[PDB]
Amino acid sequence: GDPHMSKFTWKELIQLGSPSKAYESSLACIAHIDMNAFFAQVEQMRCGLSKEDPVVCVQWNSIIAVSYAARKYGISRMDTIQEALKKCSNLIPIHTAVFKKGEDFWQYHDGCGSWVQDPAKQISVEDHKVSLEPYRRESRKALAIFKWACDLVERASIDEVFLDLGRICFNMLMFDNEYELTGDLKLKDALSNIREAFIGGNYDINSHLPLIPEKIKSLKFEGDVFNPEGRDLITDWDDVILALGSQVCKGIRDSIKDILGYTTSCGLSSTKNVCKLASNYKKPDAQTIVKNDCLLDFLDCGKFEITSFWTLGGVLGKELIDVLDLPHENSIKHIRETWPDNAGQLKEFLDAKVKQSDYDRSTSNIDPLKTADLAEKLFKLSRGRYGLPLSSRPVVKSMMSNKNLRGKSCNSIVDCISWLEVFCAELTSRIQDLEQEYNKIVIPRTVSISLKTKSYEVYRKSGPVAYKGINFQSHELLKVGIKFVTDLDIKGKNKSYYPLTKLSMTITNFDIIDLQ
DNA sequence: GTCCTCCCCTC
DNA sequence: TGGAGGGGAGGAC
Ligand SMILES: Nc1ccn([C@H]2C[C@H](O)[C@@H](COP(=O)(O)OP(=O)(O)OP(=O)(O)O)O2)c(=O)n1
Ligand SMILES: [Mg+2]
Ligand SMILES: [Mg+2]
Repeated sequence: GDPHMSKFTWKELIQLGSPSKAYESSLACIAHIDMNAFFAQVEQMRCGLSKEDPVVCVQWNSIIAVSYAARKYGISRMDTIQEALKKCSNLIPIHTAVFKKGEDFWQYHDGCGSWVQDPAKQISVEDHKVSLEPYRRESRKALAIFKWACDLVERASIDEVFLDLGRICFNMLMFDNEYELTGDLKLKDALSNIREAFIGGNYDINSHLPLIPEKIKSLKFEGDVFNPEGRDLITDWDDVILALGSQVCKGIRDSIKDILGYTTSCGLSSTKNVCKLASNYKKPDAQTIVKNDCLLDFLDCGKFEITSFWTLGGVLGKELIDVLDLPHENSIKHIRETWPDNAGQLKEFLDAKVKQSDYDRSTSNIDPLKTADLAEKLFKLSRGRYGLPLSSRPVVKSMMSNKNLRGKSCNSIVDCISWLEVFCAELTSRIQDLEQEYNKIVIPRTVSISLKTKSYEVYRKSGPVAYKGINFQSHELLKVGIKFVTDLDIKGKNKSYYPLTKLSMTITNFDIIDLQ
């Protein structure tokens, strides 16, 4: 009993086979996979260049992605192209594709940009908008590969996915009769006791698993195991599952590399939040694995603060630093040691801060009715044990077309509508591509126009768009756009308004119809 | 009841 | 940065 048995139960293991519940198991095996230098790799592949070519993706005068080759010269995202040229004589800057105002398609103008001397080879900010479609297209191809490999994939941003490897790990653990640990030892023989129990079917779901067999310690992790204290690699079933998951994840990443050409970095752990930190730890082309017994070593390595966690990077994180009196460094360890035993300790502390007459609820981002959830979230995050589910997203949720405007390039309603015509062409084209690619009817329901005046004042309007089929979709979007921009022009009467500094159209709500 | 506006989160 | 995109609160309707 107890230290004579695993820390984990049959329930926790069997849960890995449930897509709805696998994430809440302490045995969960989550991967976060992030494309290295994504937009720069897309341009590299498009132009038939190699990983040794110092490519940068350029948007107007800013570098928005830097190849690992260019990084060797000290080039950083948001360098200007001129600053980058001073660091690397052999630099290959490639401008994003663009739409020209007055046209209804996008294209690349290779050999063109602000760095080019020839005045015939400029891509003027007055006259063009960006197309990110080449990057979106490649993102969707990658998504298709991830979903072919794994039954639960969350697209987290244009170049990131989370994978729940629970079913793959479980199935391998229990059923894989071919996997070799050594030249003399198969996985099936190493795990003969647990497989016998499982097939025998005689276990109690609430009973602890047996201690791991010595023979499973021959199982190898694939990738970089984060382990500065030199802890034993395989000591319980979580380590077994994680090691199996590292083997599978390398195979998935190799499929991405072989089919599309892209290198990835990857984080492997029992939770999404730790995976995301681990994927960014080592780049390019690496997989960082964070064992449960190494979570505190990792979180406390000095790279991370509580604000490093998803949702805590902005004003709520800053409020929590003030409310919880967190230090400027080693805040994660501080949270852990100050409320060491349970989340109720932290909840009690929060409730007192919040119940004070002088706490301003109208400006706070803390919900005083939800302090139990906040306390548990902070308690578990500080220990690397906050498990969030993965969501499989619809084909699309929202779609935006945006132009930040310089000079007088939008100086009247005539100019606004000219830009709306580009937005409507772009959005309709994106919708048609999704319909073809996923065999759906994709129907915009709501549109929002947002703009900024010369004084940077925001004006916005949203409402319904009618549907008449794909062949009338651009027209239906433009009808609403024109309506909204003229309405806002009236609202701006006698106020600082033209020339605008920004105009955007967003389809904020879609209906998606499946076809047989 | 849902819709519109404004705001906060991320890459 | 610009140009995305995800998500939710709460008063308007
Ligand atoms: N503020 C940002 C951040 C990123 N991107 C784009 C360019 C990136 O290539 C892509 C993915 O973002 P990442 O943060 O993953 O950065 P990279 O993939 O470029 O580099 P890394 O190898 O560090 O992941 O999104 C952008 O347009 N604006
Ligand atoms: Mg990336
Ligand atoms: Mg990213």
